[PDB]
Amino acid sequence: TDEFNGAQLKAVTVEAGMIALRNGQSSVKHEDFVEGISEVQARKSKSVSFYA
Amino acid sequence: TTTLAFRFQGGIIVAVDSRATAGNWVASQTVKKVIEINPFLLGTMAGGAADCQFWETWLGSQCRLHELREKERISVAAASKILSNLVYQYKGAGLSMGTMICGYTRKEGPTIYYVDSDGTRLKGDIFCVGSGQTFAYGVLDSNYKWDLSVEDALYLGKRSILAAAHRDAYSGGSVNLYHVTEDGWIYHGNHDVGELFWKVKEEEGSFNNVIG
Amino acid sequence: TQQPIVTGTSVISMKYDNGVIIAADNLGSYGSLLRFNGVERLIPVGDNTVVGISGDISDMQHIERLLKDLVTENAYDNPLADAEEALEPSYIFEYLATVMYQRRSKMNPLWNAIIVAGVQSNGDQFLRYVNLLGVTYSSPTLATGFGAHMANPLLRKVVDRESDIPKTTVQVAEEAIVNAMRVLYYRDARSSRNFSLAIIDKNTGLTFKKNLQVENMKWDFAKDIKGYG
Amino acid sequence: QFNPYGDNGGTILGIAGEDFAVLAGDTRNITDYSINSRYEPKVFDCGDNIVMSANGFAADGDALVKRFKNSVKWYHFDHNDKKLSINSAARNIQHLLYGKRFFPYYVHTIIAGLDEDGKGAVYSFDPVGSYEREQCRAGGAAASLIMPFLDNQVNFKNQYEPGTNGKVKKPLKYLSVEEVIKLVRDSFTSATERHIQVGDGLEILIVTKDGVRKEFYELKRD
Amino acid sequence: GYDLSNSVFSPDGRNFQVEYAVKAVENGTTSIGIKCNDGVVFAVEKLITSKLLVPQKNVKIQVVDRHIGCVYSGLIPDGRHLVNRGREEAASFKKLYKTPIPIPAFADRLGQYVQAHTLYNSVRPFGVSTIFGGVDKNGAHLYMLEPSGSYWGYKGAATGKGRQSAKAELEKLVDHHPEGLSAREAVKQAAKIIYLAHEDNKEKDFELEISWCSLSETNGLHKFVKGDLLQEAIDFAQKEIN
Amino acid sequence: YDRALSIFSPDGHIFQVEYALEAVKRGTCAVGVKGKNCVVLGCERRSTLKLQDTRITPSKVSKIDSHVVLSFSGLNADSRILIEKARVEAQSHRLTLEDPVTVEYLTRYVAGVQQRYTQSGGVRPFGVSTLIAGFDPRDDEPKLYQTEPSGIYSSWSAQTIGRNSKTVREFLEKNYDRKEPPATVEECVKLTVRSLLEVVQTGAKNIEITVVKPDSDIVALSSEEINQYVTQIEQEK
Amino acid sequence: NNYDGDTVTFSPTGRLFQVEYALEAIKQGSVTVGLRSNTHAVLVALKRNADELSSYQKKIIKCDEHMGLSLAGLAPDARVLSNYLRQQCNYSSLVFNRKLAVERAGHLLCDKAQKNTQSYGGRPYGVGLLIIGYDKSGAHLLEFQPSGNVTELYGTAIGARSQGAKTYLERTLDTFIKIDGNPDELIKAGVEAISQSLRDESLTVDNLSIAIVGKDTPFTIYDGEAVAKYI
Amino acid sequence: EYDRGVSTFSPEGRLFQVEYSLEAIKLGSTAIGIATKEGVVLGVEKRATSPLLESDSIEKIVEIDRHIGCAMSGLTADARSMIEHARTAAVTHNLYYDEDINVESLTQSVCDLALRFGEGASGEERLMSRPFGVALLIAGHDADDGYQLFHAEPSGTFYRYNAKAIGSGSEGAQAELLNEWHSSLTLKEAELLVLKILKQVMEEKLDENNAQLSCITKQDGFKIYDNEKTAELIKELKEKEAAE
Amino acid sequence: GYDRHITIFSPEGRLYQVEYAFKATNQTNINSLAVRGKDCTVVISQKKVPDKLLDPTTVSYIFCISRTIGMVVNGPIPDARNAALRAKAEAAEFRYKYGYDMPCDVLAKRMANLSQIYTQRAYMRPLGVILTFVSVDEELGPSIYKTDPAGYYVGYKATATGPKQQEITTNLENHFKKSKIDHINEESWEKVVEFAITHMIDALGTEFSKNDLEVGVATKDKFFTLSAENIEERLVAIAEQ
Repeated sequence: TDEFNGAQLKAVTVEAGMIALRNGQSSVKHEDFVEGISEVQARKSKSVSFYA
Repeated sequence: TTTLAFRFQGGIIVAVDSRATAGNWVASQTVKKVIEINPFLLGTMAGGAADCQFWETWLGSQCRLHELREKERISVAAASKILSNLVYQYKGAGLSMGTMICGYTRKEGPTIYYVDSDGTRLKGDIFCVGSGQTFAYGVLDSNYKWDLSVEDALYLGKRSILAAAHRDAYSGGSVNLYHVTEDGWIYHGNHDVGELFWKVKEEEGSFNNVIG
Repeated sequence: TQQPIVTGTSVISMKYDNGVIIAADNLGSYGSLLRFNGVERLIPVGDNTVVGISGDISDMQHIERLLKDLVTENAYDNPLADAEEALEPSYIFEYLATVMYQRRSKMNPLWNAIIVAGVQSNGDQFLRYVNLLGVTYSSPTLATGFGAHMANPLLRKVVDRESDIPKTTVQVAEEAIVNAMRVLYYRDARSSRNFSLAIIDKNTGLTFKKNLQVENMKWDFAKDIKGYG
Repeated sequence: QFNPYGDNGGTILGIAGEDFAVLAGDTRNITDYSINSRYEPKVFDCGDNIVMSANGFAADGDALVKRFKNSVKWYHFDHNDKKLSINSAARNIQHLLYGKRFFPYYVHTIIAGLDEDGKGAVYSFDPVGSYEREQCRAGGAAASLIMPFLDNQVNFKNQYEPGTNGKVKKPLKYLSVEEVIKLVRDSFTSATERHIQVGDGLEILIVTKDGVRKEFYELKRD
Repeated sequence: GYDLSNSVFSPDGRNFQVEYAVKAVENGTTSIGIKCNDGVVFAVEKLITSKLLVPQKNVKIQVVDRHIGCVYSGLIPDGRHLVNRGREEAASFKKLYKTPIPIPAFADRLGQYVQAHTLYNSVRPFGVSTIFGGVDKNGAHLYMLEPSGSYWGYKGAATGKGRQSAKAELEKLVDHHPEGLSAREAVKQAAKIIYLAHEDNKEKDFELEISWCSLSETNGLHKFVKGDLLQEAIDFAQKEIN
Repeated sequence: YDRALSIFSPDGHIFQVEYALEAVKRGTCAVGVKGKNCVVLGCERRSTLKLQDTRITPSKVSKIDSHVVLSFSGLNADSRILIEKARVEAQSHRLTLEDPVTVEYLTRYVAGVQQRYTQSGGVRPFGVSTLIAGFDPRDDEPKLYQTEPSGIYSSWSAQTIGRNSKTVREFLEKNYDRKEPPATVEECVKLTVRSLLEVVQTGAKNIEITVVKPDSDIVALSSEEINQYVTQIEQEK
Repeated sequence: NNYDGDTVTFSPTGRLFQVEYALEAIKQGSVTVGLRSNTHAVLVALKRNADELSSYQKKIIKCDEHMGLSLAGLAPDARVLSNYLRQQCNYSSLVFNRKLAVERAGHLLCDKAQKNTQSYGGRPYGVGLLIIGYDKSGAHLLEFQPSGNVTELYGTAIGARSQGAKTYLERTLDTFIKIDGNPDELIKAGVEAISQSLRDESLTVDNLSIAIVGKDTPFTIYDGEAVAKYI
Repeated sequence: EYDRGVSTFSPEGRLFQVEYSLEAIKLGSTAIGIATKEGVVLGVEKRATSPLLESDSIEKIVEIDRHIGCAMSGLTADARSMIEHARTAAVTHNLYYDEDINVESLTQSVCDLALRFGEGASGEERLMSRPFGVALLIAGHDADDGYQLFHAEPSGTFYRYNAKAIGSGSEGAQAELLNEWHSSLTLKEAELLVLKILKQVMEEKLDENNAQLSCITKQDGFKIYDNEKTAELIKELKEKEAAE
Repeated sequence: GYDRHITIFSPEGRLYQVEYAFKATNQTNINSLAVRGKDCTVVISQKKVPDKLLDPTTVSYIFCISRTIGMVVNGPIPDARNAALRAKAEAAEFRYKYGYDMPCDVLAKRMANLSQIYTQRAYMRPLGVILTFVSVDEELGPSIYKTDPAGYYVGYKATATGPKQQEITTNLENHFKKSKIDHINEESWEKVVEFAITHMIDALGTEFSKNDLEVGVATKDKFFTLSAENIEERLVAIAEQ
């Protein structure tokens, strides 16, 4: 994470535990937090048009 | 050097030489005095080699930007008078040019214009341009008639360049014959002037100054 | 249009197995009148290349500064390769060549002859040629001015071509250079006693020995020319 | 006075085969009566099995090697790995030539390579522009000495079939890459004794789609 | 309003855009300039952001002429543009007056250039401070040039995050030697106050770079401090801070 | 200067092109109907006003070429600039290519004037749409084109621009067939008079009719001629 | 909104926000991971198609026979920068008879971006280039930010999920630097590097695009079944 | 806000005026382009707005050169600028090299033109203040890659496709194309395919006064199918849709 | 709107952008005092340096624009340098085209005209410096012309500049009231320095040092500055008055 305050950091953590919920896990794994970072960011984009 | 075009009934016959010398030395015998401006227009190569050939490649560019832009096939008058104003821009830049643009349209008919280096453009029905235009003229214009057949017209193009080749030094090499129709020019191939000589000495009975 | 103003003449040069010897007269000619003496024209650029120039001093001096500024550019950035792999004779040759080419375009030329000679950081000898025309060739011996048809023939005995270089060494080269500089002093009116001799060796680098004199000149047969009467 | 052009001599010879091409020339470079160099080809590979020589003046003739080799690069870049054809090469050059015509080049330029049918193609340029295909073309300061012999051995110029006595002309006979080695050496051998811009070395470059082969032969010192 | 551009102005004397631009320099790398007797000794804190980096292969020290070190902080592209400009100015002086540009003369030209961008809204002000000096014919000098277009002589200067620590010890360095100190000794003192100014950057790790232009050692040429001498400086600074 | 007076909008438009078309709507109505032997451009004049000398007052139809006529709707200031550039271009074609311009060539040319200022900044587009009509040399084919300030052009069998263009166009759906144009010159002329008599009305004062007949024959039918045509239509109706 | 629409301003924090916006082109963009030894440099880019009918977009541009750049942001911007490097490469050949050094060419590229960031109506270039090449100082790997700044590394990445790739390269860091003269190993490790940049995007031989330049290898782009020697 | 500039971003991270231009292609009538390795067919919806319209001298089919064809969709005022430049580009290559230009190479040249917006950005001569609002389907044939079909954006970016439809019916057309395209489609089976897909997105009756066909073949060059032949094929669609 | 953000007129008819320039020249807190002698013109100015790590010798505000004409600057040093550069260029130019060096009067007028042009342009910011030009001309004698950021200038008997300059005015006014002439009747230039220092101490209440002073003297046909050693001789000479 870079340039993140508690409000931004909090969104990652909660969001990690919804991937955990869907997956049907009982323990939240490291990767999930790592995946949770990229949803608060500017991407959820895997789009191609002219900025890929 | 000698380049001629004459209108008749089937269109225009272009006949040119191919010996393009350097001076006292004959640089090449293979130099083609035909310049394919596109499939429907022909340009002769007379004057300086470089200049005359070059800008009629760029005339084909202006041919294809006529075709595109107007969605029509270019008038002969339109082609000729493009090249004309261009060489006026270069008039006293020392570049030399003499070409007969030959074309046959359905909205102007067969038409020759002889465009020249000075910004002179002349409409016309027969021209002969070159070092040896005078020699070729004599044969052609005696036996000239507007009513004429394709065979006779072809044989007169061969014979006229042949006469130039005989007397003038810078003519010779090879002939290339085109028969301009409205569907385009038909190529009638390359004939060497040195094989052509001995056929014509036998068949006409001409060239009686040559000892044989 | 250019008119030659102050001119200098004669640089000779030859290869040998491990390096080159390039040497020049020093004297500013101004035609038959001679106005400068001891004018250097071996301009060292880098520390393993001498660029040996003849023709106009003015043009030589204006590109003398530009030659120092290439080294300045090379030392801008690349702390690992500010002369080690950013300077070789082949680069210094090309830099010079396109400036003279562009001025021949103008019609307002740099009126010079130029030898660029040195040893590369590949470790291989270098000897190329450029001028106000802006022709370019490589060679095994090379020269300028009056020595491009006097001295240069004497050196062509010594090294015939690019496979006679290992048959030539620095003592045999040294002599050949001495001889050549002596010969130039006799038959040229524009060559003097001072000459500076630079050897660029790959085992000892740029050894630039300055202000050598002509020695063992013969002028003792001069009495045995008599009059015509 | 400053004179903006000169010469440097040299003699080149480009021969088109029936499946090979050969662009050769001497490696002697001169100015007036000084031999500048005994060794120095102007016959540069340029990429894409095209070999170029712009022979005559050396200052111009290096200008066209530069800009042409720039065009090779930029063709691949701007036509995305489309190879420069023999045809493509000829016309590009024309444009470079024509581009200085009021301050014209003073070289005789030649390219050689094979065409797309796998036969030789030789184009040869006048100093200011246009080109026409050849099958034999000499150029350089000794052009007119090697040229009329190459026409008598390739194109069979002024030869007739024996015992016909000029009734039947002499037709073409398909050539060999070895065979053309013999023609080129015998001509430049004549060239060394009968012209003075010729000697020291000869380098024949043979070009096919099977490689570019170099051959260095030494000549006579004068 | 009066903060939209740089040729808006306010009754407060502030120009806003320019003051804002100094904040980039104040969050730049620590860089120092020590005025010595024989020359100047520059040193710059080079942050090591990752183990992936190649050490001593990225520089913020570019030479101008053959005798002017220049080291800058703030926005690296912008500073590299300012140094690029001043390499031309040095070449121009050398062309016209046939001498390597004097350090006071070099400062004058740069100040004009930086002035121009605060007088027009159609170009953007600069946000870098450069520290440059060397050895010329009028002696050794040291200048720091603010993005405002202001410069002065300096007996010590600093910029970047760790400027507080550096300056405080530069006062003590001038109180150690009020009659000035050797360039050679100043290598070890430049090391020491970069190490103390890395206590403002102790969440980070660093590489010590030192460069000099001094008459005594480098003969008035700007060179880099490297090898065993560089390592000696590191060992010196290490023991002092321990 | 290059500060945008044309800039892309979040609607996929430029605002000023939309505005330009409303400027042509407020303009006077020009109708174009082509026969099998003529083109007819009749236009609404604002010659209702008294103390006006119409001899020296600009017409709403200006010939650009011997066989190419141009009518316009929108601003009258803007239109004259297009008419001057068009004429200069026409004589250039005669100079370098010979022959007068084709109608299609002029249609493209006026369109290209609008096009340039749509894309570039520091310039606004014109608020003027044209009906360019005529014949080509050695052609008896009537040509009727419409160009608009967008930079687009379209050919039409019949068309109308200016105020109440929808109303006239609706009338022309029943009074004009794509298959069958007006057979004669006179029925084409009376059809254009008939279309004008819907909105324009008010005698032959404000009604103008210009007829171009094949290969450079331009005649303008005076108010007296128009009055006769009006009376016949009125009586018949 | 007074510093986020203009390119000629600061910005109370000493920034320009247009540059930060240009760095979001990298996040949303495609990924490429570069790693070098000392004897070979390697760019391994993940190509991305629009749809099945659509082709895959080449993310590596050959700039020279010893130089190549790869995009990870704005495509129109890459066409400006690619041409500019080629122009300067030919300038080096012409003037100094020399290849254009990778180190030098980064500094030129830097200042070219800078003067459009200065000017009003300008733009920062949102493309991020990774520029490899082999010069006279060995292999080089440069990372070009939207800022214009060039940095030198033995392994880097830009694009989406760059962090996973850099973790992989930091572990294997002293393995791959001390493998030299074997381009194959470096390439295989770059396929594995960019397998950490996935998030169920998979890897196939029509998504994998490798290009290398060596001491004795020119710039060459492997694709098709020439990347099936590593898958 | 983020479009008042002449080139400005965008908290998303990609240029804003360009984004609008891509969503202005949809405004234009449908242009379909189906490429096979037996030739490429381009079909277009001409649009008829009145029976007073003369629609047979209106088309969105334009010849770039003999061996390259183009279909344009979007705002067609913008495409007038682009088509002129394209024609010049093609001619330039045959002037300079006496050679036919690649389809890829031509597309790339028109992409270079498309980026020319801004009035203070880059080193190039700027002559737009805003990007073009038109997308092209450049079809063609080169002898180095056979038949090719490219989709060129107003962005200045290009993708090679095997079938792409743009315009109003872009989404509903392309839904079919993903499943229905394969490489064993011949030129004539492609030709009837165009008309079937065009019928679904046709907002009128399918007929030849609101549809125009064109091919690009190596053998016959760029030929625009006359309305007689176009009409014939349309009637043969309605028979084969009753063969279901 | 923009009647205070650029140099356009307001409903008041007063240019607010221009006013702001004068509200930045007194924020550097440098005072100057300039007096005309009987054969010289002397200008002394503050040179407060509060740092150990700034070299005080290079901190200066007296720039020699001609060999005879000094210029003392009150206000920001970027704008000072730009105005100095421009003035030097013009003074040289005047020699070149008119065959004699630029007068003090006309050099003042030239910078004055450029200042107006900089407030005519709406994208150009004026140089926010008050420039005092001291000389001894041979056609105007001992002279002071003081230009200001707007583009107004006039001659002076004596003048002061800075925030505390009103106090300086009081001293000067008394001096020329009693003498009943426009200059100091003192025939030694050194003693005009001594006098100037005395009135600076009187006005501001501040006791000066040699490193708080910087002195420029235009005598006839040359301009020089005193070094801190020479200024110390003057400070000792106050005790001998």
